[PDB]
Amino acid sequence: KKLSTGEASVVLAEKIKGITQQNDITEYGTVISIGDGIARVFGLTKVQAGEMVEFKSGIR
Amino acid sequence: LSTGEASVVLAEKIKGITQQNDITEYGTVISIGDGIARVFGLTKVQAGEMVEFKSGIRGMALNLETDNVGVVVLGNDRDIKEGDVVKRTGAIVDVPIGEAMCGRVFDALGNPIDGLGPLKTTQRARVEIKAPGIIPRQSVRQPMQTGIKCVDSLVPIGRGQRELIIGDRQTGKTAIAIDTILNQKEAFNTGDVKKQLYCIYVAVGQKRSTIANLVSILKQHDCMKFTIVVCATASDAAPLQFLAPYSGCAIGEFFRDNGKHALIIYDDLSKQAVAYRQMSLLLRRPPGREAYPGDVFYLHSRLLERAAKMNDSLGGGSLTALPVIETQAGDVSAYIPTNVISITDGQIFLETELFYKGIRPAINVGLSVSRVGSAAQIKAMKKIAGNLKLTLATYRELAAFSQFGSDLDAKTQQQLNTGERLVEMLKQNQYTPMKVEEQVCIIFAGVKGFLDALVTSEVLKFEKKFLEHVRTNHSALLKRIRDSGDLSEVDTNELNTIIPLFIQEGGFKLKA
Amino acid sequence: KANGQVSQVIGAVVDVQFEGELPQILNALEVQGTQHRLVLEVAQHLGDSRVRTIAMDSTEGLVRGQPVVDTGLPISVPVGPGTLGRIMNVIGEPIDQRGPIKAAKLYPIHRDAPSFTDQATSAEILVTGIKVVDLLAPYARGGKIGLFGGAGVGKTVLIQELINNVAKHHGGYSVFAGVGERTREGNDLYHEMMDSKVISVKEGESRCALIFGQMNEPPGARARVGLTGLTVAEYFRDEEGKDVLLFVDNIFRFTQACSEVSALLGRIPSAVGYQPTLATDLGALQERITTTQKGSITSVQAIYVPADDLTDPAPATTFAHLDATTVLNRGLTELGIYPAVDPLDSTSRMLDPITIGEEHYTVARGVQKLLQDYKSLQDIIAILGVDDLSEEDKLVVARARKVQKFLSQPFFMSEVFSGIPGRFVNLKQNIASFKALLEGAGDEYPESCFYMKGDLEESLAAGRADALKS
Amino acid sequence: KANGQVSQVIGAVVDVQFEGELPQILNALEVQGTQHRLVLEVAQHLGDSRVRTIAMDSTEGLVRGQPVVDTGLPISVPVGPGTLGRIMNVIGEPIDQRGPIKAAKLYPIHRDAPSFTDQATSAEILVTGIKVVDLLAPYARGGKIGLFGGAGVGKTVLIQELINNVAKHHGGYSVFAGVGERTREGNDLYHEMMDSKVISVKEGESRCALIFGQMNEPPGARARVGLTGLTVAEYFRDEEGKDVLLFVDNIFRFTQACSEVSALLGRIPSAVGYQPTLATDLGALQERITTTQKGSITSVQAIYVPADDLTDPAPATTFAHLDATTVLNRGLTELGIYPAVDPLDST
Amino acid sequence: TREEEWLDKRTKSQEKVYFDQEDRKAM
Amino acid sequence: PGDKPPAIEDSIHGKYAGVLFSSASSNKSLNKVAEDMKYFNQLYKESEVFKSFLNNVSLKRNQQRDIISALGKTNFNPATNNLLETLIENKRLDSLPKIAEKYMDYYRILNKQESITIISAQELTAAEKQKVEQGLKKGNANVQFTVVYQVDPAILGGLQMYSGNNFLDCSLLSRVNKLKTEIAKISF
Amino acid sequence: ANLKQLKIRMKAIGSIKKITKAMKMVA
Amino acid sequence: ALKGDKKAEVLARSLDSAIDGLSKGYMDYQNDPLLPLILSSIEANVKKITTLSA
Ligand SMILES: Nc1ncnc2c1ncn2[C@@H]1O[C@H](COP(=O)(O)OP(=O)(O)OP(=O)(O)O)[C@@H](O)[C@H]1O
Ligand SMILES: Nc1ncnc2c1ncn2[C@@H]1O[C@H](COP(=O)(O)OP(=O)(O)O)[C@@H](O)[C@H]1O
Ligand SMILES: Nc1ncnc2c1ncn2[C@@H]1O[C@H](COP(=O)(O)OP(=O)(O)O)[C@@H](O)[C@H]1O
Ligand SMILES: [Mg+2]
Ligand SMILES: [Mg+2]
Ligand SMILES: [Mg+2]
Repeated sequence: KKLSTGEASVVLAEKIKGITQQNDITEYGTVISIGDGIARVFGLTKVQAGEMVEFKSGIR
Repeated sequence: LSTGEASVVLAEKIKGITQQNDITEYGTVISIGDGIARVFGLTKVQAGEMVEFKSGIRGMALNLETDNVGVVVLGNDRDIKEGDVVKRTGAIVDVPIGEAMCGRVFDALGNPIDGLGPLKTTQRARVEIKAPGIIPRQSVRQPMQTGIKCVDSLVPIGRGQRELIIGDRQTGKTAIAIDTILNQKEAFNTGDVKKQLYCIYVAVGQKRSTIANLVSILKQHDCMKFTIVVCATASDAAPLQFLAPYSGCAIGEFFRDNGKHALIIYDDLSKQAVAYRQMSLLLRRPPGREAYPGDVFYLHSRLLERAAKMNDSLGGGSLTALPVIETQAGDVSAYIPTNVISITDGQIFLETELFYKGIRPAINVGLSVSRVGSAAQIKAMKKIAGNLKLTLATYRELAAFSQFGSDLDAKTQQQLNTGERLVEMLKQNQYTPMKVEEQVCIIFAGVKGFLDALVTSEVLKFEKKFLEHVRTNHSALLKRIRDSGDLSEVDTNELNTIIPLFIQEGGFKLKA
Repeated sequence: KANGQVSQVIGAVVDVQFEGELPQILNALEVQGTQHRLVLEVAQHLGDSRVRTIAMDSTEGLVRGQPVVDTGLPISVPVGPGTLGRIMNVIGEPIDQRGPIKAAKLYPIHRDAPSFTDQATSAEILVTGIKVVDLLAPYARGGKIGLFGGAGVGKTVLIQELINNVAKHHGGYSVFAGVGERTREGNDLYHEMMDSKVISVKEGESRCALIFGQMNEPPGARARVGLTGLTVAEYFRDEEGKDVLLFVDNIFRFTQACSEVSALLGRIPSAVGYQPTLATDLGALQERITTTQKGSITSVQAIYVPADDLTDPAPATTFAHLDATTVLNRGLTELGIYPAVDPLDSTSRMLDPITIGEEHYTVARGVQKLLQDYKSLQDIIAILGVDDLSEEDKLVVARARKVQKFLSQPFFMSEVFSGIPGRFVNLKQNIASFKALLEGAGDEYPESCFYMKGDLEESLAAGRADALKS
Repeated sequence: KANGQVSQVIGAVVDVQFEGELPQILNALEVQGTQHRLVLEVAQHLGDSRVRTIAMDSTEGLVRGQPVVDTGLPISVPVGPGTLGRIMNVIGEPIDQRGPIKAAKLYPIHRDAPSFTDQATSAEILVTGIKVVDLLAPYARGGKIGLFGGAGVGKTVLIQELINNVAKHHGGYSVFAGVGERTREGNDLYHEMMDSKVISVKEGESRCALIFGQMNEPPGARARVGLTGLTVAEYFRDEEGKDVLLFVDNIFRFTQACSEVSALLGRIPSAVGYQPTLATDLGALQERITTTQKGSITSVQAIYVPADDLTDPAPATTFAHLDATTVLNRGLTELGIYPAVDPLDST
Repeated sequence: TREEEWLDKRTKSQEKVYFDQEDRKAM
Repeated sequence: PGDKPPAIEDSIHGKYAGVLFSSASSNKSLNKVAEDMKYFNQLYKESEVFKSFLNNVSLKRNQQRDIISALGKTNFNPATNNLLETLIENKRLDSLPKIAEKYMDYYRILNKQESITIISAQELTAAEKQKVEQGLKKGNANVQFTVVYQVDPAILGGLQMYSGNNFLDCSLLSRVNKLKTEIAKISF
Repeated sequence: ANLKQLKIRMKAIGSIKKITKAMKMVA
Repeated sequence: ALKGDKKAEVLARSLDSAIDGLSKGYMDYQNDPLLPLILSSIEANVKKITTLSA
């Protein structure tokens, strides 16, 4: 393979430290990359396809 | 200067030679293939910087990645191996410039391949430099005489513009360039610096045997003394073909910034795009439409946009570009030809049909156009050039009615015949440039309708005999047309009376 | 204090490594240590405190690890009357060598288009002096205008004529944004405006702004220098309720420049290699060029048609945004008619019997139907000829050619090429001249006189003069 | 010593893992433990002591990790009067069952083109006996000639006519190189050459060399067989100095062969799938076929037009390197005109 | 192979010839 | 040192090596992880079965975890243990050796000791070499270094030093070429 | 092969056949 | 000079000039024997040719 977008430095760093703190992984996610109007969010499990999500600023 | 004085200055110069060496970072090549070298480390390296390998060949660092560095081999990459050393020179790509460049043949990098001797030059300019702004430029108001009747009359080229020689293979693209270089030789002999035009010929992706024949012709006519030939053959690596156009362009900026006039001739640019495409594809870059890189338009635009007419504040210099484009089957709707047309000012369309029908130079005046227009032509030319275009326009229309036939009006017969004289008049052989004043006389006789008397097959020979007759007996007339550059009324009456008279004297076929 | 640093440099794309507080997208970053001021526009957040930007100047000379400063705001350019009559760069630097630019304040080149509730659209005829335009494709003051033309068709000279006829004698200000075109034309226009007194060195004058993104500029700059000119017009619009004349040179270079880097940015090429965001990227610019409650902008923008292929995605999407359209045809130029305005393809949103007078609408369609019928007869005429046609068809072909030739109008900008002084035609004389031809007022005189004339009366007087001459 | 080891086998491309002292690019490598010895030319250094090479013979039977010996030099083929009347392989092996070839030296098939200083014009017409050719596109001895034609248009038949009219009466040596063609013609040509007395087994005769890269060979072989025959011609040009007639069968196979392996080498495809190094690779082979001060090489090269599309990148780039051109049209063949030469396209 | 140009030239050619005579009568 | 590895790379092995160095260097320790990753490098090349294990990709995550635990649960810095667990979850076990090696590189960059290589055509006499040390020492005079010798050049009586990543040319061959070129371009 | 050019030449032949077919009726 | 016949001082002086550059940040050939050797030969020819305008 080449790489996985989910292998960000912020997420990998947490694993090496050994602390199992995801800050409510369910119902919440952390933006990993933004480009061309599409932003990938890590986590945010239990999100349905085609479902609305609210960002930190307030935009949907 | 006495021999002793020069020798002392020569010895003193050799004494004052400095040589400083500083710590230069070096890196190892992770991989090498197809002329692309991935270098490890070698940080703090500038984009486009020159790097030297173990063997001694140079390289250009184009891709600066956080992991490695993408280097292009500027030469043969057989000796390169994994782990070899790569030393950064610390200077962007550059080439030697000056007056000593005239009369030699160099490569894309600038090394002389003639074998005569080392290049004696001290000025080196960067290959890629930002083009002049808007203020430094100036309106083009000086004619660039190519020696061709159709060009100097219908598609005038002014010093500082950009004309595109577009055509198919074996359509006379190179013939036009050669005729121009030969025409400027006369102005070089006579002490008229305001009309001297240094010629620069950039050969990209061409067989050496052809370039060798090209140089011999220049020496044959003694036109190589003011010509510069840059050679980027097919065997040469793609970067060489990619830099040869910009390399020769830098040599032209020398004359441009020094108030001088230089003519640069870029050979087929489609071959450059293949090399630039090849160079980009091998770097693992995402390809664009037709497999070409996305910024291929910026390539030619950056190159041709440098040619301009500097203002008097910087010396009044000028750089004229004559890029060439080879078409596959006369399809100008392709990607690369369309872009070049939109970049240059005017374009010269070459037709294969006209070529085989005896129309040589095969020029399609219907499509050819120039932004400068009559602003470059001389007074004696603008007056006659105007009516010439209108007359030829009508003839192309009546061409179809000839097939219709079954009747022909008196005027249509004249206009049909008259136009035939002009087409037969504009024809010109290869390696036979004509003087600006001589064309005025011949083109004048055509529009006035005097050529309608003699048979068409005899108009071409009349041109030679008529010009020779004028040069001998009527020499003051030619001098006025040259010096003043205007066709006065006294010359009109004299010229209008001798043209019909001469046709009657000489032995020609008078029956129309 | 520089927070970022160069990490990757390939072509015109440059990546910056930030330690903290990444800059928002579209922000302007200042690289330190460069021989010339280099500005980077944030475009994408790749994660791990990485950002991919596009260089506005040549990336040659840069070095990995070079410090980069974060401004905290997008590229800001000087706005106000100080830019009037001065050439400005994509990043706001004066390239005219006349000194620094004085601006009351700096506005960002990125902003949201005005809402729909405050659109305040209005229609008002704009007499440009061109009879073929004022009749078939009338222009609306405050609406977009498109000049579709190929390579070397006469669209650049046409823009100069509109400036000579529209820009001058205009109470409000004017802006000229030239993106992607050759630099030679820029120097000519600058000297032209100077000689024409459109611009001058004396302050308080030169009610016209000039912006140039000529080919000499690298990618990214040509795609954003257009926004610089728009910001100048937006300032004159919002701050002052004054009609602004925005003369935009060929805009196809904008969408083209984006595609030049779209590949390196990671986007997948489109059907014709363009970026997938062509519609959105172009839409963001068109939506901003519109009239609002504060002021109005009459934008005259040209669209370069590569290879004379109107099916290209770039121009095809532009038609939907334009109010008035002017499609240039190459066939007319071959005949010598200028301006080579295509009467059938050219359309105008103002061409409505309710908007304009019924007489103006009637004469317009009368000419279109006349020419359309003549075009169909070309087929049969090629084989049989005009003689074999009926008297009805002969008259149609006769008047059609006379009207078609009469569409040719010589302007001041074409004097150097043709040698005939320019001429101005009023709307009233324009509608009356063609209306008379449609009724057969000039069917008697030869078609030769209905060529490069301003008014019908001028053609008749010329015809009578030729008679006494022979 | 067998310092290399097969890392991976992908069709005609085989990688070798070495412990140290990697071979230079274009060097020849020999795999051990396989009948019908396989030669591998170094093409790229992928890193980590891994080098990617191209296979000249069928790769079926190779095993990952199999030892590989490094010769340290590119493929060297025998040259000299021994090759006269002898058929050689892409790797210099004789396939005529005539015994070992007697060559004074072994020259490498990889060599730089002649410089600009060592170039000669040699503008002398070559009368071939064909009126249509001598009239429109008259060939000149010592210059490059190109025959463009589609599938089954008369390219091979025209070559046979030239050999009968020019090669036989020619005084100097000759070299025939077949690239991706039917082996039947090679056999028929060899027997026909013997019957015509142009070549014989007696030493001192057969002033003509034969090289064959017939279709039966896999990719890489058809891409380098030309260099083999070319090296035999350069010998007569530089060493012997006499005139040489380098008859080159359809060369599109060379460009095609490169494309067939380019994708395997990790190269990004070209506009229509060709390799990005088409111009450069073809240029190095074309720049070497030229006349110099030592001797002249009259090259008759056939170009196969894929799908009768002259606008294809492969044939298009070839026109720029040719002096005399003879484009064959299929429309003429339908009318019965032979040779189906296009006078308006033969420049 | 260009028949559109042939028809185009025939159109302009015959029209010019036809209207050229009409111009004389009109004058 | 600011929890910032020497260089930042997007490569697979580079990414993990950088994160491990930063995370390791963050709390207190860098040498502990260095010895751990070094052990894998030595074992990766000494034990053949271990190599096939990492290269194996068809093995299940649960199976890989059991084999890793059998190797050793102690004597490895927690950063190393957490790294391995991440690779198993991301199927990046095959990239283990590259990560190990790549990590040591960053650690070697932090190491101050450097090796300087001198290239000379003529053999360096014992007394002559002593003078070379004083020149290099007096040049830096603030960093210790180890000297290495290698004499197989093409130059004659020339000196060329390689110090990690820097190159300084004092060779006579460079002087000869410089003069012969300038004497030719006199343009008398 | 430049579909735009082919479609134009096809249009020309269609008109020729049309006018040619019409003249036959008159014939 | 590259040959034998009293080449020792050439190398010996080069070594001294070499260590000088190494001890310094840069390397300059102020003490190289090649330059004075060439100037001596050139100065000899200058004196030989510089006799009189006649
Ligand atoms: N005006 C001309 N008059 C007479 N012969 C001509 C003329 N132009 C070209 N020829 C002949 O055409 C051949 C060379 O054509 P030329 O090189 O000028 O075209 P080209 O497009 O530059 O070819 P290429 O693309 O291979 O470089 C020669 O045989 C030449 O004699
Ligand atoms: N209406 C016109 N008036 C004057 N010159 C014209 C006109 N149309 C074409 N020209 C010709 O067009 C050419 C210039 O084309 P141009 O207007 O500059 O196109 P572009 O807008 O793409 O720059 C000149 O050679 C000029 O002779
Ligand atoms: N001079 C010729 N005269 C008559 N028929 C010919 C002539 N040359 C070829 N034909 C026919 O043309 C066919 C194709 O010719 P060939 O050279 O074999 O094409 P290809 O290059 O595909 O091998 C031949 O099989 C032969 O039958
Ligand atoms: Mg040519
Ligand atoms: Mg324009
Ligand atoms: Mg065949």
